[PDB]
Amino acid sequence: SLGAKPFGEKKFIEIKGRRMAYIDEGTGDPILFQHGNPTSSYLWRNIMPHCAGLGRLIACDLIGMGDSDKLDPSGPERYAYAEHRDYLDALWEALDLGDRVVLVVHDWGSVLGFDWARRHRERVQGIAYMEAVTMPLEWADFPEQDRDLFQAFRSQAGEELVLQDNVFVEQVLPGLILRPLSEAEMAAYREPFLAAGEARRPTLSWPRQIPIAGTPADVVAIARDYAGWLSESPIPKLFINAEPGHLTTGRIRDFCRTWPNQTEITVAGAHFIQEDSPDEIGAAIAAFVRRLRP
Ligand SMILES: [Ca+2]
Ligand SMILES: [Cl-]
Ligand SMILES: [Cl-]
Repeated sequence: SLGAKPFGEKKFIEIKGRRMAYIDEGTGDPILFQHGNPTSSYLWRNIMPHCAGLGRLIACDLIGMGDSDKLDPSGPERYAYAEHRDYLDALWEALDLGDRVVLVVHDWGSVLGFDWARRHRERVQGIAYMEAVTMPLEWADFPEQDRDLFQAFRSQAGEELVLQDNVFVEQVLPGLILRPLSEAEMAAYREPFLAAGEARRPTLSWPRQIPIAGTPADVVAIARDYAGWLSESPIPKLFINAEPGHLTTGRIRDFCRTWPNQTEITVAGAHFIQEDSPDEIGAAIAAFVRRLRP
């Protein structure tokens, strides 16, 4: 169902001298849920219950996000993709995931998850993805009404928009969910980001890292790498398409629809589709996992 209550209890682990927070419930092979910007493990709260008893249910808060520690000192050079990956790689190593992981990814969680999967192909049993970065982007893939705002994040105006005014959390997030959020739901999303300034840096560093029109060159290459790999990998896949959807439409959806061994369903939603169709998403992922783990 819908609901504002989180799934399980937050656990904490020391990684590269910082505390990272994660949910880890049940036993068996992991079903690993990865949020992106500006969200947290909370994004998956009404989806994870659908996988009850199908394995070990895990949702990690990225560094600087959810209940995970802020980097100190933070600044414009902090929270780049490479830095997030170092912390997540280390957390995933520490969680002892074994070699039959099912990944469930969204947004920046898809860039991180697709990259990890390419680098650890032998350990990946299945990949479920939605509203994901399926390949390097051009401004033309970028939803038309988002172009000016994201270009602004990727300019000097970004600090005032995000660090001062919390635009990603307060405007982009509800703007890309079709149903109205409750007070409690917004409270959960704004909590990691209540303080103006560097506390909000991850939500600004992320839009600056999106691989668009060749920049930044390092994230473009990582995305180019996994796009080529996924288009050839026989690993089973579940593509959860959205209507109207947002990011994974047009060219980049045309692209991910060429991926082998893929089941697709369509659900209602824009970008943060977890808030619009949690039960349909959860049911689809559960069915996917059941078939992978008969
Ligand atoms: Ca809305
Ligand atoms: Cl095993
Ligand atoms: Cl972003």
